[PDB]
Amino acid sequence: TTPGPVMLDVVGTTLSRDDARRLAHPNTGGVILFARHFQNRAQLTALTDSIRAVREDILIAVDHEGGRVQRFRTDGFTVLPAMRRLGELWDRDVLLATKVATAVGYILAAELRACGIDMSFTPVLDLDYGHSKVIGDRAFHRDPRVVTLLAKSLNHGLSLAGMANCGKHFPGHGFAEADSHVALPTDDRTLDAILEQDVAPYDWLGLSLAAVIPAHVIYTQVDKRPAGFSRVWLQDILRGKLGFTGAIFSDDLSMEAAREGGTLTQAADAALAAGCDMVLVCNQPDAAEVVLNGLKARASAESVRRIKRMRARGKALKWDKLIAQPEYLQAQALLSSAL
Ligand SMILES: CC(=O)N[C@H]1CNC[C@H](O)[C@@H](O)[C@@H]1O
Repeated sequence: TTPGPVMLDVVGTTLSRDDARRLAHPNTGGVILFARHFQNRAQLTALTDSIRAVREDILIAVDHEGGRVQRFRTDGFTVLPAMRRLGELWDRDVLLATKVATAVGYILAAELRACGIDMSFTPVLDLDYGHSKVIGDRAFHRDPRVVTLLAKSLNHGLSLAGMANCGKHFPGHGFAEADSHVALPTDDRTLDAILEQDVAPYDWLGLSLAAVIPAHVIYTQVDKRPAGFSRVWLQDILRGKLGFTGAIFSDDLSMEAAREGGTLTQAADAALAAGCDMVLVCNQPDAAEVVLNGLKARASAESVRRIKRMRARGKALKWDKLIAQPEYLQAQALLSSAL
């Protein structure tokens, strides 16, 4: 089988029949995991094994950014710094910050792969304007050039463990005031101002950028539709102007900002019509199931190529080997000392 366009979640720490029904649905492409899905490493590994036993082509992801966004923080998962801490380190020693960024990405990726997870929805490329509380310390730095090179260094670390990446929230959640979880944010700048600064890391990363999540933010001088529902942002700018060929994942359609798109099924249709390859529907698996069964038909072949490319590459070390690996051990020591 081949992956569908919907990324949803499972009900708990072990798979239920309802989960297995949803996982088997042709429109399912992925699972996103949250803190409630984690008791310990052994339980998590068994959960991801069982998910792949139902659907072998499934993508498994998690939000592991560090700082305030890190779902697994116990039983041996390394608590990672907020990305803002890396920008602060850069302001003292640029080269060391890049070295530390790579170590963070390697630890991050290697620990997740040891538990059977394909990817993390990282890095945040939002610029640290200071305007956005929802982003806040999740942003690397104010300067798009600095964001770019730190994110690139992080992504390199991810790649060393065979893990891809996902830049977010395109074209930038950093300038807008409001929190898209609970309201619909706006950004009234010109297209050109947005392109010159907030979009610049997406453009400069080139092949070091594997995927994008777009913001549920309305950029009122560019398009009346939030970015994740906007063909202007997703096709004209991202695919067109930037020539990006990686996967586009919608931000979570359960977020309040996304009700600007309609019922869940209507919003999903709109995100995919706009240019998302996958849509996230989090924290309401039965509503996700209505989406799975109601989605309007579309061409998906181009999307499927991109989705398959998000699967982790090559073999991962299990925990019992990772814990003795000098590279892993070295990275741990560097993170400890440098911050
Ligand atoms: C704007 C914002 O913080 N969105 C987050 C929440 N929605 C879906 C995922 O959990 C995560 O990757 C997103 O970054």
